[PDB]
Amino acid sequence: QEPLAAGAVILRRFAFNAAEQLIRDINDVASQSPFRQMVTPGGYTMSVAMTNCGHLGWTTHRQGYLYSPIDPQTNKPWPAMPQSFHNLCQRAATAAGYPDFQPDACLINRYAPGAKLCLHQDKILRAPIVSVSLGLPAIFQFGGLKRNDPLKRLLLEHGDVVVWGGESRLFYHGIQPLKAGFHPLTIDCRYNLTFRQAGK
DNA sequence: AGGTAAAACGT
DNA sequence: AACGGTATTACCT
Ligand SMILES: O=C(O)CCC(=O)C(=O)O
Ligand SMILES: [Mn+2]
Repeated sequence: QEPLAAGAVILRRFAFNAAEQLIRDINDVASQSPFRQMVTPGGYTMSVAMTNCGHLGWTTHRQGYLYSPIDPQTNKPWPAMPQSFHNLCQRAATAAGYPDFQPDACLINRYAPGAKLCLHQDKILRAPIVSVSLGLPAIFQFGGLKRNDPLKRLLLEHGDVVVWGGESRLFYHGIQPLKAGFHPLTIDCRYNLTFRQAGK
C-alpha cells in the first residue's frame, strides 16, 4: 500500500495470485462481448481495444461518452461481472480504504504494443476507481485536477492494483505507449480492469 | 449557465 | 520525447 495521492494508493502485486483466473474470465467475457477499438466522437479509432462486463459499460458514440447497459456491437447486455472480478475488486477496495465500494461496471482494456491512453479524467456519484494491471508492464501517468498539473509516472506490473477516490477521484491519468515484450500469461499484451460505480 | 468533447499534433 | 495546445468553441440541456 504506497501513498500515490490523497485518497489514492498502489497495491503492488495485489492481484498476482488471482491473475490466472482473472485472465480466464477476461476470455469468457470477450467471447460474448468482443474486444473492439472504439471510435471517438471526433472520428479517431482508439489504440486500446475495449469491452465491458457488469450492468454498465463505457462506450463512445457520436454524441459523447456513455455508460450503457447494452453493448452497441452485439445489441445485448454486457456479460455479467465475473465473481473473480467482483471478489478481487472488493478485496482491493477494502485494502485501499474503500470498504463500501460496490461496482456495477468493469471496463476491460487490452493494450497491444504501441497502444496508449492519453491523459483523461474518469467522469460520470462519488465512488472510487479500482484499476487492475495484467500482463506486460506499462507506464501509468497520474496527475492532478488540471491537465497541466505535474505527473507522477509509475511502472505498473502484472498484478498491480491502483485505487483512487475522494480528493483524487477526478485526477487526470493515462498510459504511455506500450513497449513490446513477453509475459507468460498474456503472451504479448497488457490488460487492465477498471471497476466503477457508474449507476445509482 | 454549465458540462462535454480531446480516453484525440507541434515543439 | 516530455510537455502542452486545442475546446481561446460548438452544441447540448
Ligand atoms: O490501463 C490503465 O491502467 C488505465 C485505464 C483507464 O484509465 C481507463 O480505462 O479509464
Ligand atoms: Mn481512466
